[PDB]
Amino acid sequence: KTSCLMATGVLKCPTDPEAVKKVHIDLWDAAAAAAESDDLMGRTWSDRNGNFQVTGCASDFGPINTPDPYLYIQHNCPHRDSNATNPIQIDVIPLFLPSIVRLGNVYLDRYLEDYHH
Amino acid sequence: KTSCLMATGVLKCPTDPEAVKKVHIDLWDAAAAAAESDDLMGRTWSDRNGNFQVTGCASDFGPINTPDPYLYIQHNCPHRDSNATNPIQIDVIPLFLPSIVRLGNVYLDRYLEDYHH
Repeated sequence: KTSCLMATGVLKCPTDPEAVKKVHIDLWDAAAAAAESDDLMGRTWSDRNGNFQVTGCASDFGPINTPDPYLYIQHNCPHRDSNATNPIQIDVIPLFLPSIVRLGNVYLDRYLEDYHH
Repeated sequence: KTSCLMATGVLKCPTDPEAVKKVHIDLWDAAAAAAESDDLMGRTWSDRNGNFQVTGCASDFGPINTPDPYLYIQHNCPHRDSNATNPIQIDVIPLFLPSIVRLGNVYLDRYLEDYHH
């Protein structure tokens, strides 16, 4: 049994709008990681407007056999306070095709920790 | 300088129409391979209708600094004569965004060698 996921969105970088373009985005499966299998479900790069869509499938086995999808975003958008450009991990709800995950505007100049703490 | 490519199409498998679904497709850069760098530009999986689109960027350096894109298709479509299910490599024209490569119907039950020879 294999389940597939599609995530879409539009990258925003208010601190440097050029940094929304040509951004490397990976859809990876933490369950596959636990199994030491290829965990890269899908890979895309954002376009000139910051748009992206990435679709991947996963088939897991053993104790953890439900796919656990994440987005890994490597980018050069300077964080608004610190000018950090740290990779951003998005926790993707476990919602599989025919369902599609539309993330909307994805901001690269602010991190989850900023607010959480 | 980085150039990006998008390839789209619809997988067909006349010998087993189920085999168009959930097919792993990689967009890779032979120039990056020559440089021993990550050569995987993009990765997608076909949907329930066999549709796919994959977008990737590449930035090459050294003697071979023009990206040289290919599609690697791993699938279970039985070849019409032999029942082979060998991976299919598509030679992608060096045509980069804003240009998009629309491949149309991509048949998985017949190989380039069949005719060529």
